[PDB]
Amino acid sequence: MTNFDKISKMFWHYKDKIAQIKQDIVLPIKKADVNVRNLLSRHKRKINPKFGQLTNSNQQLFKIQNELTQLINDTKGDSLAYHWILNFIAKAVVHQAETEVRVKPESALPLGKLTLYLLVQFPELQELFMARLVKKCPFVIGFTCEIDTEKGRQNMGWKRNNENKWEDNTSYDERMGGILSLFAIITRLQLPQEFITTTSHPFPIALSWHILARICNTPLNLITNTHFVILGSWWDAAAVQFLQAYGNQASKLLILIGEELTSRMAEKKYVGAARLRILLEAWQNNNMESFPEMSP
Amino acid sequence: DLAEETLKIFRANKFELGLVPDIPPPPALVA
Ligand code: PRO
Repeated sequence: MTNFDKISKMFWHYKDKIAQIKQDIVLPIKKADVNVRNLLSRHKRKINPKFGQLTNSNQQLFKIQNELTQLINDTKGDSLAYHWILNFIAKAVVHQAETEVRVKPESALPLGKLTLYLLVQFPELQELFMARLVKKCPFVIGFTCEIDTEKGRQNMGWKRNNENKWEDNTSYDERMGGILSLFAIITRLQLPQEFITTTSHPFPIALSWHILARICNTPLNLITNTHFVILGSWWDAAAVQFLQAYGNQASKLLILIGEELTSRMAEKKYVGAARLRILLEAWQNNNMESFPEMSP
Repeated sequence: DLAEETLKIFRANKFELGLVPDIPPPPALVA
């Protein structure tokens, strides 16, 4: 069972943290001196292109890791600049998941590897990153509320198309799927050899169990197409490794989301539910896919 | 610390909506 008061408390903890990020970091930098703002502008735009330069190549991954670490280290003495840049990185990584991973899901693999590396090299990033994930995509911790009211829409990460028109369903769903794709990857990657003996994985595979369990425990009147979308994005990114981790228990939970949850919502004809059932069927036919291994 | 009811659920051949254990099973409960 799931205690939804504690998940709600966890949601509003990260929502309070987003608010704390704005007051204690963003405005200080807005009210700050010019020579430092220019340096951070030079650094801000020297950093942003790196995420797009990732490819399916490990050699290229290691290059981008190194170059981002040198740029973050340029601020390590300066707490306000250091936390401002990590907040920026956390935003840029989520934005990449919302945009590039959306159109090319397999690009979540290199990006997740890069993010996991940054999360252990610079562990102040963990709370900044998780706060940004929860605010923009509350499915990452299994939070769900009604989206009939304007306040509920906002909590669940919806944007405005204009004044009093919500962003279209496809836009929202594909953004959520891309973000969750990235997080899914991270939970099923192992730490690099440089950290794995010394450091706990900061976002381990247990967190994928939480997502599936909590959605399966969510009152069905709150389930929407987006739950099925993010579960399918999750599946393409991590189902193979989830089965490796939890075996028969993973299998029971995959059956629960792919057969039972889709069946119970069948009359809604959610496009995401149809795709999740197709993924279940591929697994049942010993044809489960995973993203191709990265090349040399 | 795992309740007997949770152990029973992990022993079963299925989970049910609303009753999935929030915390993943330890290795001892994976076949
Ligand atoms: O740990 C406990 O207290 C649960 C209660 C039922 C049996 N075991």
